[PDB]
Amino acid sequence: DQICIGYHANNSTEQVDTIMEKNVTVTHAQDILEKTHNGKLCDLNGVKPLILKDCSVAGWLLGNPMCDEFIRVPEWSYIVERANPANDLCYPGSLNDYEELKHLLSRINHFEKILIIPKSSWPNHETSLGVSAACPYQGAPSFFRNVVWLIKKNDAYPTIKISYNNTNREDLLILWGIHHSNNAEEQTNLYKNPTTYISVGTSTLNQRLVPKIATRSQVNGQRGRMDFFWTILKPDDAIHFESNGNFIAPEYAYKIVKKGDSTIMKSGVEYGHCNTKCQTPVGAINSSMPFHNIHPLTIGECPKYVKSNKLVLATGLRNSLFGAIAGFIEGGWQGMVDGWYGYHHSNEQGSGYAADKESTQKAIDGVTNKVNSIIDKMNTQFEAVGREFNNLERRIENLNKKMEDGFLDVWTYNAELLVLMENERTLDFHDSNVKNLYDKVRLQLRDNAKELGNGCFEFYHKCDNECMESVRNGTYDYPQYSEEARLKRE
Amino acid sequence: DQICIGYHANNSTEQVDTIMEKNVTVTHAQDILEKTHNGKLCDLNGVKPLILKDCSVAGWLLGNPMCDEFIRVPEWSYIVERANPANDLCYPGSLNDYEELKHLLSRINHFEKILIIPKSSWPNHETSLGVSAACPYQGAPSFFRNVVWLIKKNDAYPTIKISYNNTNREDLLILWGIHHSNNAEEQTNLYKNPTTYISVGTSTLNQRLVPKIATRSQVNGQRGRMDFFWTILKPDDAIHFESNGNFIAPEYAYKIVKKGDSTIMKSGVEYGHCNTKCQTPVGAINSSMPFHNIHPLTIGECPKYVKSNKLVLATGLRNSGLFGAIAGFIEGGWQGMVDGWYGYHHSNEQGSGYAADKESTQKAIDGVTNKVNSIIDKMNTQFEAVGREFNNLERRIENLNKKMEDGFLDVWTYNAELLVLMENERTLDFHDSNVKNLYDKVRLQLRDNAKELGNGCFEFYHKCDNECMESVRNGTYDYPQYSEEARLKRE
Amino acid sequence: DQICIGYHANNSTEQVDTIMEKNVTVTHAQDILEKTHNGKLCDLNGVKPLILKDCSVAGWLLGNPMCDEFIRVPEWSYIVERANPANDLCYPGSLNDYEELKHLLSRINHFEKILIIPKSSWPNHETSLGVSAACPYQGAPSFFRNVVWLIKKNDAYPTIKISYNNTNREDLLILWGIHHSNNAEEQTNLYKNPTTYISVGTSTLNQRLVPKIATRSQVNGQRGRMDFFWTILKPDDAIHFESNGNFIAPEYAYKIVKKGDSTIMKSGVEYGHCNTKCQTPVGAINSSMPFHNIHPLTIGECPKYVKSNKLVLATGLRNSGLFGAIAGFIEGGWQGMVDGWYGYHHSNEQGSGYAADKESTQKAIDGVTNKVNSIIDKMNTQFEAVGREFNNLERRIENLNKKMEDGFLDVWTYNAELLVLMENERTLDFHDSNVKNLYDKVRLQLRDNAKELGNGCFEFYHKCDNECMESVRNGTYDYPQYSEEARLKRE
Ligand SMILES: CC(=O)N[C@@H]1[C@@H](O[C@@H]2O[C@@H](C)[C@@H](O)[C@@H](O)[C@@H]2O)[C@H](O[C@@H]2O[C@H](CO)[C@H](O)[C@H](O[C@]3(C(=O)O)C[C@H](O)[C@@H](NC(C)=O)[C@H]([C@H](O)[C@H](O)CO)O3)[C@H]2O)[C@@H](CO)O[C@H]1O
Ligand SMILES: CC(=O)N[C@@H]1[C@@H](O[C@@H]2O[C@@H](C)[C@@H](O)[C@@H](O)[C@@H]2O)[C@H](O[C@@H]2O[C@H](CO)[C@H](O)[C@H](O[C@]3(C(=O)O)C[C@H](O)[C@@H](NC(C)=O)[C@H]([C@H](O)[C@H](O)CO)O3)[C@H]2O)[C@@H](CO)O[C@H]1O
Ligand SMILES: CC(=O)N[C@@H]1[C@@H](O[C@@H]2O[C@@H](C)[C@@H](O)[C@@H](O)[C@@H]2O)[C@H](O[C@@H]2O[C@H](CO)[C@H](O)[C@H](O[C@]3(C(=O)O)C[C@H](O)[C@@H](NC(C)=O)[C@H]([C@H](O)[C@H](O)CO)O3)[C@H]2O)[C@@H](CO)O[C@H]1O
Ligand SMILES: *[C@@H]1O[C@H](CO)[C@@H](O[C@@H]2O[C@H](CO)[C@@H](O)[C@H](O)[C@H]2NC(C)=O)[C@H](O)[C@H]1NC(C)=O
Ligand SMILES: *[C@@H]1O[C@H](CO)[C@@H](O[C@@H]2O[C@H](CO)[C@@H](O)[C@H](O)[C@H]2NC(C)=O)[C@H](O)[C@H]1NC(C)=O
Ligand SMILES: *[C@@H]1O[C@H](CO)[C@@H](O[C@@H]2O[C@H](CO)[C@@H](O)[C@H](O)[C@H]2NC(C)=O)[C@H](O)[C@H]1NC(C)=O
Ligand SMILES: *[C@@H]1O[C@H](CO)[C@@H](O)[C@H](O)[C@H]1NC(C)=O
Ligand SMILES: *[C@@H]1O[C@H](CO)[C@@H](O)[C@H](O)[C@H]1NC(C)=O
Ligand SMILES: *[C@@H]1O[C@H](CO)[C@@H](O)[C@H](O)[C@H]1NC(C)=O
Ligand SMILES: *[C@@H]1O[C@H](CO)[C@@H](O)[C@H](O)[C@H]1NC(C)=O
Ligand SMILES: *[C@@H]1O[C@H](CO)[C@@H](O)[C@H](O)[C@H]1NC(C)=O
Ligand SMILES: *[C@@H]1O[C@H](CO)[C@@H](O)[C@H](O)[C@H]1NC(C)=O
Ligand SMILES: *[C@@H]1O[C@H](CO)[C@@H](O)[C@H](O)[C@H]1NC(C)=O
Repeated sequence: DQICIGYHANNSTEQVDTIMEKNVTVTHAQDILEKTHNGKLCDLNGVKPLILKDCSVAGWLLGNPMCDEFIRVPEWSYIVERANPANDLCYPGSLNDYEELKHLLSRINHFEKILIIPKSSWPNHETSLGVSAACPYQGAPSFFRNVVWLIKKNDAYPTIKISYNNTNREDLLILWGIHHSNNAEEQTNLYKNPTTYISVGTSTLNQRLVPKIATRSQVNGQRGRMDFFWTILKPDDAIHFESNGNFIAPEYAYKIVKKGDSTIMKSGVEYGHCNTKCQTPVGAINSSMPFHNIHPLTIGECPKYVKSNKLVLATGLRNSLFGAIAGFIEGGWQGMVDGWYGYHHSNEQGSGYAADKESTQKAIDGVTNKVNSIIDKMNTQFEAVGREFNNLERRIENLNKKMEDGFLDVWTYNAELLVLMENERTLDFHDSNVKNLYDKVRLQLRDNAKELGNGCFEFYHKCDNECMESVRNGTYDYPQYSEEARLKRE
Repeated sequence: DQICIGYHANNSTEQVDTIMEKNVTVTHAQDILEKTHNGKLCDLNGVKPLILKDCSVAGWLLGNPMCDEFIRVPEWSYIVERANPANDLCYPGSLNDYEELKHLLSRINHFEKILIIPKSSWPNHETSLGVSAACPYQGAPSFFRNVVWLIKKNDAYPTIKISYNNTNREDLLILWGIHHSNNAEEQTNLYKNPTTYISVGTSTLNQRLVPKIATRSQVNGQRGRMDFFWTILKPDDAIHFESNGNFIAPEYAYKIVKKGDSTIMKSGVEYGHCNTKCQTPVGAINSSMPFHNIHPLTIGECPKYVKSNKLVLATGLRNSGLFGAIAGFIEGGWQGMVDGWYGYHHSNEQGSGYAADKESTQKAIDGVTNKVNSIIDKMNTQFEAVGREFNNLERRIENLNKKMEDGFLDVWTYNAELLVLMENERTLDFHDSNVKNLYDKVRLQLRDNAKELGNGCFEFYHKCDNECMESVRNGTYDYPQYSEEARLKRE
Repeated sequence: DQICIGYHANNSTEQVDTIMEKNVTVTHAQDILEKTHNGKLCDLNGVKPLILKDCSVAGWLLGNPMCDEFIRVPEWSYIVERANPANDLCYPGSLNDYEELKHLLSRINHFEKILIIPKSSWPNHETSLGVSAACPYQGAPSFFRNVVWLIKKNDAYPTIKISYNNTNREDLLILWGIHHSNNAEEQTNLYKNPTTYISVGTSTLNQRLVPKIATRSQVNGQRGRMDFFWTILKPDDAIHFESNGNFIAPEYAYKIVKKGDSTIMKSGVEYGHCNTKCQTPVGAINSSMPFHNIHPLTIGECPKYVKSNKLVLATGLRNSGLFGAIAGFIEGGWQGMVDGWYGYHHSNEQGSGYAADKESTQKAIDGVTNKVNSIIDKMNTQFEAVGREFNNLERRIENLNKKMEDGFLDVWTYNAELLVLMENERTLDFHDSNVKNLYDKVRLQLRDNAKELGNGCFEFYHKCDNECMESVRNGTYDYPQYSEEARLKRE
């Protein structure tokens, strides 16, 4: 002789945060943040990266004799470099526009080394005495591999005139250099002429260099210096050289065969023989969630980065404002396993739990729609990129550093605020549905039943399981049971 | 004998989107996105722009013999330049700090050309014979028109000392240059002196230049090069020149008569003899909408730019919820309902007809109207993109500039879309509650004198004419006077 | 017989704004925007700042004879410098990499000046004739105090070879310079040799300089120029000099003893004897509010800067979707009620008095405060502006810097105003729901023993005293015990 309505409860212990409350327990939830990595360096889509162990970019390109296992390299997906490489320019000096060169290296996937000037093209100079103790090889003085140090022969240094014509179909990378001597006497011992120069000219290049003879402090046990330069040669251009002395000549060059997407990564983790689709300087990520907090700089197809600790979305009602879930209904039911809103009946034939599948489905579609919307709306988000600056560009370096942290905080704020508000609306949405269900039954049985305070109703007239289906379907005939009602209400 | 409550509906098919639902049909809506353009270039508030057809900025300042239609130029509003101009420095070379000069040129709206150093000032050098085949004019050798190339006369090149003292009350722009020779023999053929120099000095400038002699590849048929420099002279300063050879001397200069706001646009569209108030590289914009999606770079008064495809607001009821009235115990709207969003249908014995609830429609009208205005005002301040240029060796800075401007357009696009989704959700429920409140207001006044059907209508126990049913819509329904009569019929 | 329902009211006149409506009057509201400053410069945390009165950073480091008040300085917290320092570089010239030096100075809190090259280490050269009328001192020619201008003694200028080794366990700052003559004749008078050079070399430095001789315009009273350079010498490193003319030798250097956080401020305000925790160029702020609108650039712990004019958070309900309770079906509030926000008034035969409801006012107060704290917590991290300087030929980079920090301020301003406007709308709803939810509880329990009247209160046909009728606030009522006589009470 009773019909009652309620909601479904379970053993869940998930907890979400709203604007006005924290640690609220819900029946069903799913996390959307990734916090784990494998702690290794692994292949990107089946292509091994290029790992420069203890060499800088300059040491590899100029051919530092100490680390020369990189004489020939296959294709690479990205470049890995340590924080402070040990083997760099061995003879003290510098490389002009070092940072601008490394920006070019981030868009190249393959190099090919070719020989452009054989050593036989220096008949009137000495090509075998350019060794130095600052660049040792197996305990003996040596020098760089891709360049030649020319000194006088038979007490003379005739002027040099040479040219190269690019006949390939790709661009070339060329490097040369100049030497700064110590004193006037040392200048004549190496190159006979007392005043020297170097001039280089292409279709867009025009240069002249003069040595600086002065006194400097010892670096690696030497007081001399060497400066290096580079350029890109077009497929049908030519380059011309001319010098009197202090010249470091090119021997080998690089062809740019494949152009693509890559990065230079600073890390110290070991190679681990894997395959993956997302890589970070601290490890690899394998997940399908839309957010992660591992590291700001990544390569590949990755989830977006936020500086958060947790991000949980609620997909169920409050576990056990229209005042229905908390009030008029003390708590949920464990017996109603199937649905989310349902009925409980008390009858002479028996009792049981029944669920309203129609209203249950409407809620599932409504919330699943919302969840897929949050993933979509955050598709476009700031992606960090690495840039480098030298010691006299501190102003620009600071400007770059603040711009990237500025966007990181904006998107972290947006993600955290969005989760908080949608966790609140979901809980109100579930509450409203149960309130509307209560009214639907109430309007049908206008006077044939009385309210019992809680969700239950007690019937004036006697009925069996049949008209239980009538009320829940809405097919309750008020005039049919109009009699047997006034008699009870005596 | 019977009264009922309902809401207004029509035949519109406009659709909007909320956070929880998509393709929801509404009675009324509003669009806030502009997606059309003229496809032409027009005057900005009545000032014609300056079109450099196949001529670069450098080819216009230094007078390239081909770009001779720009000798005299009136006032302009903005400058239009093609992507890859054909006519540029004809003789091979470069212009120092080209990008910084273009940044300065974006704040100037008029110029005037004056003759600072007449050609009679050089009586011991050859003013003619400075032509070349790299700069042709009507099939004959020529040279830049705003500078002069000086060559030896009578096998001698005396040293030059000259000065100019600004007295025009406005700033001046001056250009000069140096020539690099091919070989040693060429140097003596033209200038007669083996070693040369150029020195220029002002209150803030101290410069010395030396030619470089080397072998270079052919460009435009010539292996020589020419480099040019520029400076700005304050209203009462002076400039001093001294040279031994290889000197390209100034002849004309520009006065900065007018200053203001301008820009340089890269486009290929054609002039349309029209007028406008907003201009984009792809066309002009006529609209009053808050947002647009034509192009990120604009000039003039313009709506804000977003990278979206549709933005529709909702200002009406859902057409055929949280408060369970619009689609709950009220099944649907009334087609015959006009003159009001919410109202009552009356069906007494004297007659039957519809009616409208005044002062319930009006509050909803005022409520939604203020919501729209607040959204427009809150988005007045938005990031505006501006063009900048960098050379081949500034790739790191150029990359940094591009990422900054794309980052801000992503943020503001996210803000605009989120606001529209949320306010649409509130508006739908705002209409839902107002119907529910009206339904409850009648139920309390009526009390037990009527029996509620359960569909949104009430059936009167006591017979009541249009006068007392008008009193229900007054809210002056007098329960006691009809209370006793309804009793007897109740049984 | 009567027990009505109502809500608390007072005489407040605070106003808040929502999305739907502006100037809503509420009982209690907070303010979270600070708008006052003292207008003086104070000590940051008990450390007085360094105030350069009429000098520049260059004038202080290279001792300008006028700026002799700053010969020895104590530890500072930040540096104050006027807009256009009058005393700067008495002898016309320039300082190389000026802006990069100032950026380095922003992370230093203390210097110590030491002597490295005594005057006695210059025999065979003249050390007392290097004075000029451009640096006047007490109306008699003088020169910078940290460098020496060397002139020929007898009629010769022997070459110089000097070296210094850093053995101080701390980094050093060293300055030197070169002099550009006016004429060949003037060159021989000061230094006998006609062709000169300067060579400087460290572990990471390799430089060579040559004078430029030309005619220039008069700045101050002189046509000569001087160029100065600087470097940082790491511990256990040496610097080597060599020249034969036009050399401005170092005499004093600065040690870097304390590193930390500092800044350089462009202000014209005056020093007042006070200490603070936040400092702006306009004044000092002393408050606990979350936001402020004084100035973008600050130092110390400070509220976040926004560009708004008013940020008021509503905390109490309005004073005399929308659940119909507060403004409808309950006309106005109660002035007499003071104990809580919501409560029950009663009128028994014995007397009439107001009462209060706990567990309801408690949850409303608990809810509102949690919302306020979460707003403040969510704004913990926000963009903070820093100062940077660029010279005259870096206009593109300077414009880029301005647009970036302007864009971030508009983004964070938008978030603050949007967050407030939405929570104001939600809060006024929250009180409305509580009023109606209470009304359901009382109506539900008195199912038929009471006759609802529609004004918010119930009339019991039945009679019982304060022990029972008031016993309904506790939530305990026995329907059966009073059902019989209520049923027997019929007409
Ligand atoms: C105290 C003293 O004078 N000692 C002499 C040695 O010089 C000392 O040791 C070297 C390592 C430096 O630290 C010196 O500063 C120091 O005083 C001297 O060794 C030779 O000194 C000369 C000085 O100019 C030079 O450094 C020599 O360098 C070589 C080298 O690297 O070993 C020799 C190479 O063959 C040569 N390569 C050529 C010719 O292409 C170069 C070249 O000389 C310079 O690099 C040019 O800049 O490097 C160094 O060996 C010793 C003689 O063996 O005599 C000691 O009395
Ligand atoms: C050597 C050969 O096979 N051909 C000779 C011509 O040179 C060839 O054609 C020219 C266009 C270039 O491509 C050369 O590289 C090529 O070998 C030669 O023509 C003259 O060549 C000289 C080379 O220096 C020079 O280019 C002359 O060009 C002019 C010019 O630009 O038009 C002539 C002008 O009158 C002169 N102007 C002044 C102020 O004197 C300029 C100027 O001297 C230079 O630009 C300075 O850098 O040069 C070109 O006519 C031909 C005649 O000698 O002989 C062919 O055998
Ligand atoms: C009309 C005329 O010719 N007047 C001569 C004076 O020059 C005039 O006034 C000076 C201030 C300048 O404005 C000149 O451009 C102007 O014509 C001349 O005064 C001296 O002129 C010389 C050369 O032009 C030089 O500036 C002198 O400057 C001094 C100074 O400041 O007083 C003199 C110092 O002793 C000297 N210091 C050293 C270390 O030598 C420097 C000087 O600048 C150095 O030579 C470095 O450049 O400063 C200036 O007094 C006057 C001399 O008798 O003759 C007038 O006929
Ligand atoms: C580099 O080699 C190219 C390629 O052969 C040469 O330029 C050629 O010049 C000849 C002369 O008429 C012509 O075949 C073409 O103008 C060029 N060749 C091609 C295939 O286009 C020249 O030797 C060098 N070019 C430069 C610019 O130095
Ligand atoms: C440019 O000429 C003007 C006008 O002669 C110079 O300005 C001053 O003019 C007054 C007026 O007689 C005189 O004191 C001098 O002729 C000038 N004095 C000064 C201090 O400049 C100006 O000198 C000239 N420009 C320069 C820098 O030489
Ligand atoms: C500055 O002087 C110090 C102390 O004399 C020098 O350091 C010594 O250098 C020599 C030669 O390299 C070594 O044998 C000593 O062991 C060093 N002593 C110490 C305490 O480091 C230093 O080299 C000098 N500076 C320079 C760059 O010449
Ligand atoms: C929420 O619950 C977790 C789990 O114990 C706890 O660590 C955290 O402090 C709680 N937060 C609050 C505000 O109680
Ligand atoms: C990623 O994780 C999934 C789930 O365990 C697994 O099936 C897949 O093999 C993993 N891929 C890699 C490359 O580790
Ligand atoms: C909404 O309507 C658009 C346009 O008619 C259609 O392309 C889209 O698939 C619809 N979305 C859904 C969820 O039906
Ligand atoms: C711009 O649009 C309006 C209508 O929006 C139209 O009346 C007007 O003629 C158009 N052209 C100009 C120049 O305003
Ligand atoms: C309706 O109410 C108004 C009071 O606002 C009154 O003036 C008017 O006479 C009423 N109409 C009828 C028919 O009673
Ligand atoms: C709200 O009231 C203030 C106080 O007088 C007034 O300045 C402001 O204009 C009012 N705003 C509106 C929208 O009425
Ligand atoms: C700021 O104001 C408070 C409260 O009036 C006061 O106690 C405090 O001393 C003030 N701070 C300073 C630095 O004067």
